[PDB]
Amino acid sequence: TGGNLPDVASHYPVAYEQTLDGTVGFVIDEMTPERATASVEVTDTLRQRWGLVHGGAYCALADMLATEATVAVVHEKGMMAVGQSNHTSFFRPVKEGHVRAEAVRIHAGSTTWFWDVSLRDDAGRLCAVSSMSIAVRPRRD
Amino acid sequence: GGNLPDVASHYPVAYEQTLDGTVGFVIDEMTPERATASVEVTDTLRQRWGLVHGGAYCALADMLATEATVAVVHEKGMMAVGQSNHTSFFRPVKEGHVRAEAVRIHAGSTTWFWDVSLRDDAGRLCAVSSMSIAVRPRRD
Amino acid sequence: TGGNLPDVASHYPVAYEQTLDGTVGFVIDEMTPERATASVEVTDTLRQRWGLVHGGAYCALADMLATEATVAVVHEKGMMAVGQSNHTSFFRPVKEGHVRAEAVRIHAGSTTWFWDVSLRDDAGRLCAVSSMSIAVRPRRD
Amino acid sequence: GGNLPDVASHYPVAYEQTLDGTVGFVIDEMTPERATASVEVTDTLRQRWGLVHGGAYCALADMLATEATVAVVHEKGMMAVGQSNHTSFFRPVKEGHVRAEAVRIHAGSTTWFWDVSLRDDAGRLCAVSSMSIAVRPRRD
Ligand SMILES: CC(C)(COP(=O)(O)OP(=O)(O)OC[C@H]1O[C@@H](n2cnc3c(N)ncnc32)[C@H](O)[C@@H]1OP(=O)(O)O)[C@@H](O)C(=O)NCCC(=O)NCCS
Ligand SMILES: CC(C)(COP(=O)(O)OP(=O)(O)OC[C@H]1O[C@@H](n2cnc3c(N)ncnc32)[C@H](O)[C@@H]1OP(=O)(O)O)[C@@H](O)C(=O)NCCC(=O)NCCS
Ligand SMILES: CC(C)(COP(=O)(O)OP(=O)(O)OC[C@H]1O[C@@H](n2cnc3c(N)ncnc32)[C@H](O)[C@@H]1OP(=O)(O)O)[C@@H](O)C(=O)NCCC(=O)NCCS
Ligand SMILES: CC(C)(COP(=O)(O)OP(=O)(O)OC[C@H]1O[C@@H](n2cnc3c(N)ncnc32)[C@H](O)[C@@H]1OP(=O)(O)O)[C@@H](O)C(=O)NCCC(=O)NCCS
Repeated sequence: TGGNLPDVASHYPVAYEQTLDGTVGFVIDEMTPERATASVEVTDTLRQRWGLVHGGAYCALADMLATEATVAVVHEKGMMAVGQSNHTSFFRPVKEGHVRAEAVRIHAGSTTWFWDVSLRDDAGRLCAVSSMSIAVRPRRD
Repeated sequence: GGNLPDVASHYPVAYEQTLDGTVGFVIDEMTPERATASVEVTDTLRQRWGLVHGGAYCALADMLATEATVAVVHEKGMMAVGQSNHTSFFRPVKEGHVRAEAVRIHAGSTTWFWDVSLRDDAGRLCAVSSMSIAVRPRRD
Repeated sequence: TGGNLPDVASHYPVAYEQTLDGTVGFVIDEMTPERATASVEVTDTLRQRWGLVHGGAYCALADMLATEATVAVVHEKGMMAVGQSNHTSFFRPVKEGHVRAEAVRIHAGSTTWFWDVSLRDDAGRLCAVSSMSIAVRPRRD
Repeated sequence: GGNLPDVASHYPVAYEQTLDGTVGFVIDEMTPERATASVEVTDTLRQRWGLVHGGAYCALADMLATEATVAVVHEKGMMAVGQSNHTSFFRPVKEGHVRAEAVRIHAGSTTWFWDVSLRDDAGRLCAVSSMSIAVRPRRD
C-alpha cells in the first residue's frame, strides 16, 4: 500500500498521500502479528514552531503503527480495530534526522490488544514511548 | 499565526510549515487558566479509513496545553514542553471540526497539568487528553 | 453495605472489613449514575515509609469509587464492570487528615465508562487525579 | 524490612504499619536498572468480589519503581516520588501471588521512568504500570 500499510481491503476511504500519515511521511517497515516497525524523516511538517518534532507526531506514529498492526491480523476475521487510549511519554526531543518506532505486542485479548511502542532517534536513543490500547470489535457493516 | 501566543521575536519554524499549520490548528481563546482551539476536518487530518487520525486529537491537545503554558512562563525565563500526553477516544469524527478546550488543573513550579476536551460539531465528547507540561529554566 | 458500597447482590465473595478497602478505611458518601464521592481518614496503614499517603492509596480509592459507581448502574442489567486502565497523576502529597475523592462520569459507552476522579486534602487542594476507564461486559455466570 | 533499600537511619513509618507492610509487599532483587517484588494474595489485597484490587497492582508498581529510584538517588541528596502511575489491567488474579518486575527505561536528571510488569503464578501478564518518578533536590 501507500506507506506500506497492510493491504487488507480492495479499496480505502482516503488515499495514502492525502492522509495525515501520507502528508508527514510515515512508512511501515516490518509488520508481524507481534511486532511492527515504521519510521519517518523529520522535516518541518513534523515539527512545532520551536523547531522540535511535535509531541503529536510521536503520538500519531505510535497510533498508526499499533492500530494497523492490529488491523493486519483482525480485519480478515471480520473485526474492526481502533485506538481507545494512547499514552505517550516524552524523554528526549528530536530536532532532525528520523524518528523510528517499534511496536511490541504485549496483550492480545478478545476486545483489547495492547502494544508498547518505543520511538528512537538516529543515534538509537529512546526519545519517547507510547502505550497503545486498541479496541477490537466486530465490524458493523 | 495559528494565533499562537506571541512571546518571541523569531520562531524557528513558520506556522504554515509546522505540523500545526499543515493540518490547520487555530487557537481561539487563551488565558492562564483556560484555552481553546479548533481545526476543520480535511483528509490531511484523517487516517486511511476516513476518520480523524488518533494522532490529530493528541497533537491538538498537545499544542494547546503546551502553548497555553508557554503563554505564561516564557516571559519568566522558562521553557515549557509536554512530558506526557494521555489521550482516550470515546467517539470518532468523520467530518466537520474538532474543538478543544484545555482547563488548567495544576500549576506547579516544574509541572503544569491540563485537562483537554475534544468535541465534535454536535458538542459531543469525542476524546480527552491529560496533558502534563514540564517547566524548566530556559537554557541560555 | 460495609463502606457503603452499592448493595447490588444478596452476598459478596469477601466481606468489607476483610478487603483492602475495609482495611484502609475507604467509605463511599454519595453515589449517583453520574457522580460519586468517598473518603478515607489518613492513618499509617495508608502511608508509605516516608510518612506520606502511598501513591497506591490514591489509585485504589479512585479505582474502587469509579468501579463501584459503574457497578451501581450496570449490575442489575446483567453486566460486570471492572477497571481496565487507571492513570493517576500526583500533584501535592498528603501527610495527614483525610483524602476525599470525587468521581465525575464523562463517558458512558456500551463497553467502556470513563470517570475523572479528583483527590483532595482537607484544605480542598487538588492533590492527585485519576482517569478511570471501566470495562463493561455481560456477566458470564 | 519488606527488604526496602536501606538508605536512612530512621524512617517515619515502620514497614509493618505501612500500606506495604499491611498487604505484604516484599522486594526481591534491586539494581539501578531492574527491580522485582512480590506479594501473596490474601483478602487484604482483594476487593469485595474476590479478585485482587486494582489499587493493589498500582501500589506494588508504585513502591517498586519509586524505591528502586530512591535506592540510587537518596545518597546523592535527592528525593524521589511518583508523579504518574498509569496501570492497565489485562487479566484478573483471584488467588496465589502477584509478582512485579520493574525495568528502568529512562533515567533523566528530573524524571526516571520504569516499565513494570505484574504477573500471576502461571507467569501470565495480568497488568502493566508505567511509572514516572520525579527526582528533586532533598529539602534540607
Ligand atoms: C478488562 C477485560 C475485561 C477486557 O477483556 P479483554 O482485554 O478482551 O481480555 P479477554 O476478554 O480476551 O480475557 C482476559 C480475561 O479477562 C477476564 N474476562 C474477560 N471478560 C470477562 C467477563 N465478561 N467476565 C468475567 N471475566 C472476564 C477473564 O478472566 C478472561 O480470562 P478467560 O478468557 O480465561 O476467562 C479483561 O482484560 C480483564 O478482566 N482485565 C482485568 C481487570 C482487572 O483485573 N482489574 C483489576 C481489579 S479486579
Ligand atoms: C511530583 C512533584 C514533586 C513535582 O513538583 P511540582 O509539580 O513542581 O510541584 P511544586 O514543586 O510546585 O510543589 C508542590 C508540592 O510538592 C512538594 N514538593 C515539591 N518539590 C519538593 C521537594 N523537592 N521535596 C519535598 N517536597 C516537594 C511540596 O509538597 C510542594 O508543596 P509546597 O511547595 O507548598 O511545599 C510534586 O508535584 C509532588 O510532590 N507531587 C505529589 C507526589 C505524591 O504524593 N506521590 C505519591 C506518593 S508520596
Ligand atoms: C473504542 C470504542 C470502539 C469503544 O466503544 P464504547 O466505548 O463501547 O462506545 P459505544 O460502543 O457506546 O459507541 C460510541 C461510538 O463508537 C463507535 N463504535 C462503537 N463500536 C463500533 C463498531 N463496532 N464499529 C464502528 N464504530 C463503532 C460508533 O461511532 C459509536 O457511535 P454510534 O453508537 O452512534 O454508532 C469507541 O469508544 C470508539 O470508537 N472510540 C473512538 C475511536 C477513535 O476515534 N479513535 C481515533 C482514531 S479513528
Ligand atoms: C521533559 C524533559 C524536559 C524533562 O527533563 P529530564 O527528564 O530531567 O531529562 P534531562 O533533564 O535528563 O535531559 C534530557 C534532554 O532533555 C532536554 N532538556 C532537559 N532540560 C532542558 C531544558 N531546560 N531546556 C532545553 N532542553 C532540556 C535536553 O534535550 C536534554 O538532553 P541533554 O541533557 O543531552 O541536552 C525532558 O525529558 C524532555 O525534553 N523531554 C522531551 C520533550 C519532548 O520532546 N516533547 C514533545 C514536543 S517537543
